[PDB]
Order: sequence, then structure tokens, then C-alpha cells
Amino acid sequence: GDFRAKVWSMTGGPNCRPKHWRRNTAIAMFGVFLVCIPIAKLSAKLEQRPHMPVRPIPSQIWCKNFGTKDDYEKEH
Amino acid sequence: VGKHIVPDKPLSVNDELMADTVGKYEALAWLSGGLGFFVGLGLLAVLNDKASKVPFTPRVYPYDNLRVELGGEP
Amino acid sequence: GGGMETNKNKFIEDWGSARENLEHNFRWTRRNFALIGIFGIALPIIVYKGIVKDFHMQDEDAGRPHRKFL
Amino acid sequence: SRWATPGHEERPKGYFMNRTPPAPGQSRKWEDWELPCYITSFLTIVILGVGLNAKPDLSIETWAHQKALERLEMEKLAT
Amino acid sequence: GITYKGVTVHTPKTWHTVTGKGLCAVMWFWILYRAKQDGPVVMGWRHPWDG
Amino acid sequence: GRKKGLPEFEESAPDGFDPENPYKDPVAMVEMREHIVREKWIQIEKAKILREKVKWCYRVEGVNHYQKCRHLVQQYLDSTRGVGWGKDHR
Amino acid sequence: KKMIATQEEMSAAKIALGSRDMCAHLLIPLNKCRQAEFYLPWKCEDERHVYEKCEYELVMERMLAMKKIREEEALAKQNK
Amino acid sequence: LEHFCECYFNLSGLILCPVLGSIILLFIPNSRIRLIRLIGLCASLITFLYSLVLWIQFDSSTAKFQFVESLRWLPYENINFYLGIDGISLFFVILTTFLIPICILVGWSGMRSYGKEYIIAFLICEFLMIAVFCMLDLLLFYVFFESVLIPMFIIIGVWGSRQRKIKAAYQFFLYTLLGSLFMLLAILLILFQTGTTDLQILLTTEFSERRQIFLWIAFFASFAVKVPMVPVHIWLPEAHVEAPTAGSVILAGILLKFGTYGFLRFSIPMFPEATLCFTPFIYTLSAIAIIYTSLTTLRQIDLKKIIAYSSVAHMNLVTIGMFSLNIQGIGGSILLMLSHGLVSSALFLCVGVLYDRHKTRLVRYYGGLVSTMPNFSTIFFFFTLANMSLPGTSSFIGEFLILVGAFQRNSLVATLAALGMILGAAYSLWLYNRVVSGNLKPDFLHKFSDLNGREVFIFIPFLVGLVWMGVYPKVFLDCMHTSVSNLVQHGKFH
Repeated sequence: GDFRAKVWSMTGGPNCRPKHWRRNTAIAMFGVFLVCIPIAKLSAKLEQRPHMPVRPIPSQIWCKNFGTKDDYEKEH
Repeated sequence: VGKHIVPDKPLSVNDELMADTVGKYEALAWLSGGLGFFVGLGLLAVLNDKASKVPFTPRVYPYDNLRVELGGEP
Repeated sequence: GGGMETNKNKFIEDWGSARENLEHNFRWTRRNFALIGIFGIALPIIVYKGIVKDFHMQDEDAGRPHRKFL
Repeated sequence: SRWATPGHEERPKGYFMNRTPPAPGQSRKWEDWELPCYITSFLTIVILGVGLNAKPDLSIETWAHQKALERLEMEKLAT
Repeated sequence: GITYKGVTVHTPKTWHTVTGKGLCAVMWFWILYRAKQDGPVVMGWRHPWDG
Repeated sequence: GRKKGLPEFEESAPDGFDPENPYKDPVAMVEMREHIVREKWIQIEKAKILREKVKWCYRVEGVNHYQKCRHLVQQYLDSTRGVGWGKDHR
Repeated sequence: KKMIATQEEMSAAKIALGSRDMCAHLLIPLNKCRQAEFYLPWKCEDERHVYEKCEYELVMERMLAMKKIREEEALAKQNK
Repeated sequence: LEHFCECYFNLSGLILCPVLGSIILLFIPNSRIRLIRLIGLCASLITFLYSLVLWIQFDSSTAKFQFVESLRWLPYENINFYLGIDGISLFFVILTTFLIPICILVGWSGMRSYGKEYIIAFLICEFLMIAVFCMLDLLLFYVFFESVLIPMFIIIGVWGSRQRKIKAAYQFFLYTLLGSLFMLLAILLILFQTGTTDLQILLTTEFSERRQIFLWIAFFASFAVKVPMVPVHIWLPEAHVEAPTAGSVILAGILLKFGTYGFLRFSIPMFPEATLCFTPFIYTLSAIAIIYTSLTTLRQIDLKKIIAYSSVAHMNLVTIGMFSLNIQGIGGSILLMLSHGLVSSALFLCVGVLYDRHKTRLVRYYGGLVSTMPNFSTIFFFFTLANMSLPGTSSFIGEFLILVGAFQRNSLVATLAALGMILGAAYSLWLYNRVVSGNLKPDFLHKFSDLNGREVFIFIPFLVGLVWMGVYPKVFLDCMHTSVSNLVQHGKFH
């Protein structure tokens, strides 16, 4: 309204219409995609698939932990 | 919103904390009856004894009712 | 019009001060005697014996005698 | 129109931490507490970030894990 | 839209009317289709392996 | 200064500990208390190593875990009874 | 009706313990068809129809066994 | 026996730092306010860094006391005192050294009227509180604990907001002094038996069950006042409400920890047989305090009273954990103690933010604040959640571990203690909503300012610490388990 224009907030307050919201939205897109890259690499490193799939699956492209926990009487 | 009421009379206790047409104990009696319907229905289920009119014999599984497959001594 | 301090309300402040000064109102009435007896004495003793009984029921589950407590 | 016409906020509403911006071309004056506190904050992350990851692992859990591995090895190969 | 004495009613968008009629028609057909394929089965008239 | 590597401790119980009167050799009393703590932690890790085995057998064998891991479950459940400082004494 | 699928075949087929009954020898072809065909209902109608008939046969058999037992509860009452 | 240490960073230098700061600030004129502020803040910050270094060189495989250094009193060497820490006291030293600079920063704006007396009082408090936590002697522990009463009395009485501070300071002083007097009697009775007050020797001496029971009662009389346990907890709401903000932070975040610390350092290990006998008694008192004081909190109308009363229920849950006498219970009790000193301290900082501006503690005046102070509202909500023991926050780790340890001993006390999950949620969210949510009331408050740069920075280490313990408590539990394990095993040989 009137006084809310003098109030700072992280989410922008009411009816937030930043003028350059498109370049900021696209810059925000890139940050998430750059954040996602280490996450995906760590995920692929950490996944454990003790069973071979019935058909080839997209996670056989980057994951190398298929059919590994066969020796279970050795896990510590 | 519009204009918050500023008190003009000495505030009493139990004001920090301060269902219209039906009384307190009358509501408890009506709810008690409603829950007494489930009680009577459940008793009727015992009186029915559906377990005694089963139209098939209990499943029997092979290999001693799968004794080994269920974690028993092999 | 002036300052960030709250505009005091005499009725709200009176409610505030009467809360802080409740100990001047205690009178030792019948209701208080029942309330203090039930929730100051009877209920803690019930909780105490329930906790002891819980230990003791464990003792006879382990084939052990009843453990002594103060 | 909400996707094809840019917004109207030339500058965001309010000021971050409610401090008026300094005069154009000027830089904000740091209060006297900022520098010692931002140096303590920096040294805190460096000591804990490096020291905790550089001190040796001497937990009773890590020592017993290794100890328990050899005893289960030593009772398995031997009968 | 059409005005009848003060109160005006706006006609709905054409594709709203088309999709509504079409989706329910797809639904009515799928019901008639299914009822003729496995309707006797749920009535108990025949069994799936009958043949 | 401290040398690199895992901590080193005596394998055997202290010599000088009379279990009849534990409060007669105090230096041995303390050393027995530390030795028992270390011994108890070894059995705790034993059950955790045994627990990792049960976990992956369930994950690897699926519907066949009751027959295939019967032995591992028995071993884990025996190791956890009387483990650490839980609901069992000795 | 006699047991066909040995214990090893059921375990290798990873059959749920509740479906390791007399009709297990027909479930194995059915589930292999089901996985290969992404479990669509218009597929494997042949293996599905065969296996369902076996399971229908089993339940009727136990239903008839009770049909008998129920005819002897009254015999005891009619002679008591 | 000069048991001096070989480490470079030791406990004597840490104890000396704030003392040097106070001595220097003694002689600076009150016109040099900038210099006084800077010197006090720098002394406290260097003490914090020094304690962090002590963390870095900590050895987590030993159950012995670490960094042990001896300090001699008489050249006869009959009475000689030792300092040292283990996994049970290290983080409390760290917490003290961290909270003191916060206390200085909170009163930064008013420092032109507080004067050097305020900083000196807090720096003197720091020296005594660090020392109390570093003592390996019953007698020195006693003497240093009472020393804090003088500066705490001064802090409450001089810089309290209104004249109820008179009564509050009196009650605080008198209750605490009574408790410390019963501890003195037990220390002198122990000294009659053993001829010593050295803690390490006491941990190796045998007591009779009769005298174990009696000495335990004498320790309880002091510690239960410190904790505080019912019905000797009524001094707390007055003292913690009437104190200045930094005073409340010190009172709730550090001073409250002294009774539970005394239970872990003296009563529980030194008298194992009596501790078992009084376990139903402690369980009953804690359970009553949790249920009853949580319900009183619900009916409080003062902002600082709700936070003060919440502290009582959290501390009695700590006592259930430590008297469970297992790894989870004692481990959880120490983590909740540390978490409470961050969460309740942050909460007292939120209320002080509101009070410094509007000068009222009554909930009825506030409300609607999210529309004028969204930054404060977000920070206030986070510490509101941490006070409800929300999973992911530091307080949930200690809370659940204590309930685990209690369940393995007595399922009834763990059940009554778990009722605080429902009650603690009720008063925390009701408080937050009545202050932040709703509509503004311009007839009471119409002029508003959100947090400034100093207040936001003050809240940062509290958010980081709360998150850091809530998601990865392993960095703390690893350094504790060896000391915790030997505390549990103390007095048994099977």
C-alpha cells in the first residue's frame, strides 16, 4: 500500500514487479543448473543398485554400482 | 483491520484466550450416542459370528506351509 | 505522533500488574486446599509410585527382586 | 501483459537493514564493530573449517571399528 | 453475451465448450466400450478363461 | 606433540585389579574402567558390522530374505542382546 | 492338483510368499510376460487367463471341502 | 606435584584474557567510549578464538582429563589445585566464550550510558564462568560459582528496565546463596572423610551407601536450585525477566547450565549407588516440572515470561536424560544443554529487539509485525521452530536422544517427557502468532524499524550454530562419547 513501499523483505513484499525480472529469472536459472551439476555427480557416485535391470536404463550411463552388493556376508 | 478496539473497561482474567446453539453436556450426550452406535454395531458383529460361516477351508501352502520360506528351521 | 514507544493503555497495564502481583491474593480457601492437595501432593505421589512400579515390574520380568529406592 | 511488459520497480522497496544509501559516489562508513567482528567471523570458519578436517580421527568409534574388524576376521578364518 | 433485464450472461469461450463436450463424450464411449468387453465378467455371466 | 596414526591401547586388562575389592588398587581401578569402556565399544561396533550384513542381505535377496538371511539375523539379534549400556546389564 | 514348481524355481522367480501355491508353475510365465510388456492389461491375456483359471480351480476345491464339512456339523446336531 | 601441560594454548591463558581486559578498562576515562567499546569487544573475541583453538587440539580417544595444569596455593603443597577439561565441559567453555561477545554487541548502542562498568561486569562474569567450567576441585568449583553472584546481582539491579529488578536481584542472590551453602556443607563433610577435595581422587574413593545417600541429598539441594527444579524454580521468572537483555542471555544460556553440569561432574559419578536410589525421585520431579511449567507458560502474557518459563521445562528434560545413565541419555542431555544456550539466548535477543524500540513486554500491544519487520519475523520464526524441537534444528537432536535413553530405562517417564512435544508446540506458536501475525494496532504502535546491521550480524552465528548441530551433530558427539562412556561406566566393573 503506502508504507509497505518503505519495507525491505527478501520475497519482495506485495505486488513485486522488478523491472529487470526476466534477466534476473534467467540468471537464477543458470545458478540452479550450476548447483545441480555437483549434486548430480555426487548422486551418481553414491547410488547403489544391487540388481541388474530387466532392460537397459538411463542410470547405466553414469552409474557404476550395478550388481555390487552380492557379497553381503562381507559388508561392515 | 478497520479499527482495533482499545479497551475502556477494566480487563478481567482469562482475556488472553477470549458451539452456540447446543449446550455443553447436551453435545456430550449426542456425541456419546453417536459413539454408542459404533459400540452396538461392533457388538452386533460379534453376535453375527461371521467367522463361523466361512464357505472355504483355510489355505494350505505346500512344503509344510512354506515353513523354510518363512524363516523356519531348514 | 511522537516516538516509537508504545502508547500505554491504563486498562491493559492494570491487567498486567494484577498478574504480576498474584501472591498478595492467596487466601487459603476450600478450593485452594483441594487444588493444592490434589495437584501439589496427590498427583506427584501417584507419578512417583507409577515410576517405581514400572521399575519393579521390570525386576520381576528379569527374575530379580524389587530394587530399593530411597 | 505480465510476461511481455517489464516491471515498474526501478529500485526495490525499502532498504536492506533499513540504512539509507550513502551519497552518490560515496561509500558507506563501517561502524567500529564491523571490522573486528568480520575478522573474527573469517578466522572462525578458517580454524573450524581447516582444524576440524585436519585434526586426526581419534574417536572411540573409529578405533573400535578397526579393532572389531580384526576380531571378526580372527574368529572366522580360525574355526 | 446476452442481456436479459439488468443481468448479463457472457457466452463461454468456444474451445471451452468443445473440450467439455468432447472429454465427456470420450468418457461415455469408453464406458460403453468397457461394458461390452468385460461386462458379462462382472455380472458373473461368463469367466475370462471361457473359450 | 602427538605421533600420527590411530590411538594405541593395551589389549589386556590391567594387572593389579582385584574384582573382589575394586577400591584397593585405584590406578588399576581407573584402568579397568577405561578398558571395560573400550571393550564394550568393540562389541557395539561388532553388532553394527553385523547389522550392515543383515541390511544388504534384505536389499539383495528381496522376497527370499527370510530363508537366505535366517543365519545373519540370528547373529545380529544375539549380538544386540546385552550390548552397550542399553536395556541389558551384562 | 499336485505341486509342480520346485522351491528353487519359486525363489529364482522371486515370487511373493503368498503366491507360492499350487498354481506357481503358471505364475512364472505370467510375471515374465508382465515385466516384458510393462504390465499393460491388454497384454499377456493368455498367460493371465490360464493362471486365473488355476486359482479359480483352487478356491472352488477348498469351497467344496467346507461344503462337505458343513454337511457333517448338522449331522452331529441331527443326531444329538 | 606440578602437573603442568606441554601444549602451547592452555587454560590459564584463557582464564587470564578477560581479566587483563577488565584491568586495562579500569583505567580508561569514561570520555573515551569508542576505545572502551573496542577493547572490550576485542578481548572477548580473542577469548572466543582461543577457546576454538582449545577445541582444535582436543583428544577424543582419552577418558582422562586433558590440558591438565596444576596451580599451587601453599608451599606446603598439601592443598594444590588442578584445571582440566574433558568431552563434558569443553563445549560449555566454548559456549561461554561465544556468548560474551554477543552480550557486548547487544548493548553497543547504549554504551554511552552504560559505561565501562557494563563491559567490566560482563568480562569479570566471563572469567569466573570459564573458571567454574575448568575446575577439577570441589572447593574451587564452589568458590568460583558464588563469585558470579556479585556481578550478576550488579548487572540485574543496575541495568534492569524497571524497579521490579530490586525484588528480582534479591531473590536471585538469596536462593543461589542458600543452595551454594548446602554444597559447602557436603564439601566439608567430604573433606572430613577423604582429607582432600581433588576431583580425580574422589572419583577413585569408595563411599558408604548411607553417606552416599546423604551427600547426594546435600548436592541435590544446590543443583536443583540451579537447574531449577520445582518447587524452587520461582526465582527464575523474576530474575530472567527483569534483567537487561545481555543479562538474560548470560543467566539462561550459561548460569542455568551450572546445576546440570554439577550433576554430571560430581553427584552422578561420585555417588553411583545413591544416584540409582534417587532415580524415581528425579524422574518424578522432572516430569512434574515439564508438564506443569509448560501449562503455566501457556497462560503467561509477558514476552520475556513465556521464554523464561520455557527454559524450566527444557532444563528438566535435561535431568531426565542425564539420570537415564546411558550413552543416548547423557549424550542427549549435553547436546540439549548446548542447544538451549543458543536457542533461548537467541529468543531473548528477539524480545530485546522488540523492547529496545517500543518499551513493552505485553503480548497484547504487539501483533501484525510481519508487515513492518519481515526480517525480524523470519528470524523470530526460525528460533520459534528451534524452541519447538523441530527436526533439523539443534534442539531436536538432544531432545530425541534423551527420550531414547529414557525409554530404555522407564517407558512411563519417557512418555510423560514426550508430552512436552505437544505442550511446547502450543505456547511457541501461540507466542509467535500473537506478536507477528494478524493486523497492526496503530493506537498502540505506529512507528517501526526492522533489524539493523548490528542485529542481523548478532543473529548469524545463532542460525549457523543451530543448523550445524541440527544436521550434523557428529562433530560434537564424536568429541564427547569417550568421556560420556566412562561417566556411565563409573562405579561398575561389568
